[PDB]
Amino acid sequence: EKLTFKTDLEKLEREKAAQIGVAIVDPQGEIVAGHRMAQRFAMCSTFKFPLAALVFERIDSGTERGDRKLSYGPDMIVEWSPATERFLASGHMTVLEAAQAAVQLSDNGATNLLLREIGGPAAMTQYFRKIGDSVSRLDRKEPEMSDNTPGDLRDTTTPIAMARTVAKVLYGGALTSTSTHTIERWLIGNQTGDATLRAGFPKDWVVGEKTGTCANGGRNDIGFFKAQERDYAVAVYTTAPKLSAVERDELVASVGQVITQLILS
Amino acid sequence: SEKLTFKTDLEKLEREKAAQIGVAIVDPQGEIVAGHRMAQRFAMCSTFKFPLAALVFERIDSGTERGDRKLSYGPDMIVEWSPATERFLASGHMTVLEAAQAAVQLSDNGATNLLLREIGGPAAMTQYFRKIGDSVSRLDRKEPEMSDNTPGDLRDTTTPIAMARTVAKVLYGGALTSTSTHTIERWLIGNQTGDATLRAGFPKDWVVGEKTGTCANGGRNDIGFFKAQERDYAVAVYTTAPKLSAVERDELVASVGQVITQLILS
Ligand SMILES: *C(=O)[C@@H]([C@@H]1NC(C(=O)O)=C(S[C@@H]2CN[C@H](C(=O)N(C)C)C2)[C@@H]1C)[C@@H](C)O
Ligand SMILES: *C(=O)[C@@H]([C@@H]1NC(C(=O)O)=C(S[C@@H]2CN[C@H](C(=O)N(C)C)C2)[C@@H]1C)[C@@H](C)O
Ligand SMILES: [Mg+2]
Repeated sequence: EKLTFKTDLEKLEREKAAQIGVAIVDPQGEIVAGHRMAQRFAMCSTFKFPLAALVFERIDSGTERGDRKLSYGPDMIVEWSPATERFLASGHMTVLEAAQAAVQLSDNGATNLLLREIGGPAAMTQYFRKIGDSVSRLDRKEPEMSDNTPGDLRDTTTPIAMARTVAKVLYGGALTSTSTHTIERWLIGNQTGDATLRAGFPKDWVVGEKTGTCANGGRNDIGFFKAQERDYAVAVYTTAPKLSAVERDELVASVGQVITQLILS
Repeated sequence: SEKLTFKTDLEKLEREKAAQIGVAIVDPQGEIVAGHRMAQRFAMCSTFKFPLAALVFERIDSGTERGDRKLSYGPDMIVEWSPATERFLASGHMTVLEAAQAAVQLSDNGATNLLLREIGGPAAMTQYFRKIGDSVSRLDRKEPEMSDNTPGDLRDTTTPIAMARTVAKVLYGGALTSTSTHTIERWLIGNQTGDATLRAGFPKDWVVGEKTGTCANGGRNDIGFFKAQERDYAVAVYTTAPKLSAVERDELVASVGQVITQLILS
C-alpha cells in the first residue's frame, strides 16, 4: 500500500513538474504515510490555523477575551482582506471575528491584526515551540511571508512537523474541549478549500482544512479527516510553478485521491 | 426640496433602466425620512433571512432556544445555493447559530430552510412579523420557491416602508437584548454578498450593514442600516428590472445608494 502511495505521488511530480510533500499521522502523531515528509516548504496561509489555536489558548487562559475590539485604519488592508475591508468603516474587528476570517476566508488583514496584538511573528514561532514543534517558524507578516523564495528557510514548516502540530491542536490536548470543538467546526466550514483536498476525498469523510497559496507555484492544504470512524491529521505542501492556478487546485485534489487509496487499504 | 430631488433622481433611474424602485428610509423610531413606492408590494426573496435571524435571536434571548443546539440533517436539505450546508453535511449537523450566520452572511438557502423547519415553517415567520408590529410582511414558502416573484403574486411579499420599520424595530426598537442586537449588527456589516449593491453606493466612511436578495423576473433587493454624520437610519430597497443583466442590477442598487447619499448629505 505504501509503495503504491509513493509511486503514485512520484508520477504526479514527474508529469506536473511538481514537488509534493505529504504527511498523515494518527491522533498520537504516529506516522501513517508520508512523502518528502521532512523537506521544508513555505507555510503560506496554512499558519493561520495554528494562529487561531494560539488565540484560542490565550482566551482559554484568560489572557485574551474573544470579544475584545481591535481597532485599525486603512493601513491594515493588504491584498485579499475581504472581511477586514467590510469592517473598516466600523473601525474594528473583535479577536474572534478576526480569527474566524483568517481561518475561513484566509483574510490577510485579519491575520495581521492578530499578529500585531501578539507582538508579531516571533510570538507565533514561540507558540509552535510551546506545543512541541521545533521546526515551523514564522518570520514575516502577510503577504510577504508568502514570498516563497527558493531555498529560503523563513516562514517554513515540514509536512511531518505541521501534521503533528495539527494532531496536537485537535487531539493532543492543546486546547479546551470547547475550544477544540470550535476550531474543528471552523475548519469544516472553511470557505476556501472546496477544490483542493476535500475534492479528492470521499464525500462521507468528515474533513476540515486550511488552504494556502504562495508565489512561485505553492499550493498547500492542512487539516484533519475522519474516515471509517478513525481520525487522522494531514499536511500537504506542493510546489508547481509551471501549472495554472486551476491545475494546482487539481493537483492537491489528486493528492487527496492518492491519500484515499492508501487509507482505504 | 431634497425629497423632491430624491424622487426625481429615482424616477430617472426607473425610466432609463426599465425598472421600478421601492425605497423607504426611517429613523430609529420608524419615522419616515424619505421613500419611493413605499406602499408597493415587492417579493422579499432572501431579505427575509435577516428577520429570520432576529426571530431566532429572540428565542435565544427568551430561553426557548440554545445557540449551540445541533440541527441534524441529510442530503435532502441541500437546495440551490447552500454552500455552508453542503460543507457541514458529512458532519451531520449545523448549530442554530451556525445556520443563522450562514443564512445572513452567505444567503445559504439550505441553512435558511433548516431554521424554518425548527421554528414551524413560513407561518412562524409571519407570526414573528405580526408580533413586532409588522402587519404587512408575509412568508408563505420555503427556499428557493419563495423567490419565484410572479407579478402580482402576494405570497412572500413586503413593502419598503413595512420592512424598513421592521429593520428599525429589530436594531433600534428593543426587539432584541443589547447583546443580540450588537451581534446581528455585526453580522450585517460582515455580510459577504453585498459588496456590489447598496454599500457600493454609500461613502466609504459610512457604517453600513445589509442583507441582499435576488429573485426571478429581475428582482434585486438590499435592506439594512447605515450610520452617517453621527445619525442612524434603517433602509429597505426593493427593485424590479427584468430586462437588465445581473451585473446591471447590482449597479442599479448601487446607484440607488448614491441617490440616498445625495439625499442624506443635504
Ligand atoms: C495564503 O496562502 C494566501 C491567501 N490564501 C489563499 C488560500 O488560502 O487559498 C489565497 S487565495 C484566496 C482564497 N480564495 C479566493 C479566490 O480565489 N477568489 C475569491 C477568487 C482568494 C490567498 C493568496 C496569502 C499568503 O495571501
Ligand atoms: C435570495 O435572494 C436568494 C439567494 N440570495 C442571494 C443574494 O443574497 O443576493 C443569492 S445570490 C448568491 C449569493 N452570492 C453568490 C454570488 O453571486 N457569488 C458567489 C459571487 C450567489 C441567492 C440567489 C435565494 C432566494 O436563492
Ligand atoms: Mg491607517
